[PDB]
Amino acid sequence: KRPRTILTTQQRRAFKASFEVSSKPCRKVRETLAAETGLSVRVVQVWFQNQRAKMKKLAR
DNA sequence: CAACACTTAATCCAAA
DNA sequence: GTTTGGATTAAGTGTT
Repeated sequence: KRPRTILTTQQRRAFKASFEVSSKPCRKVRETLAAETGLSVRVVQVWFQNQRAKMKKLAR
């Protein structure tokens, strides 16, 4: 395994913000989010994946 | 169709 | 001695 991630507020601010606009960001966006936050692209993809399921279950 | 790309639902697993 | 979410795995779908 690889070590798991922890986020700056400024970084989470960034992710939470972009999710406000598309729940399903395309790759060229994910790419920008990586550069912005200094993170890997995969992390971006899974954070969106995880916050998506979080919401589908609340609306049950 | 070949050849990859991406989602979804469920789960593992460690940090909080 | 519970709650939160990040990462992983095995099902799907979608794009080109």
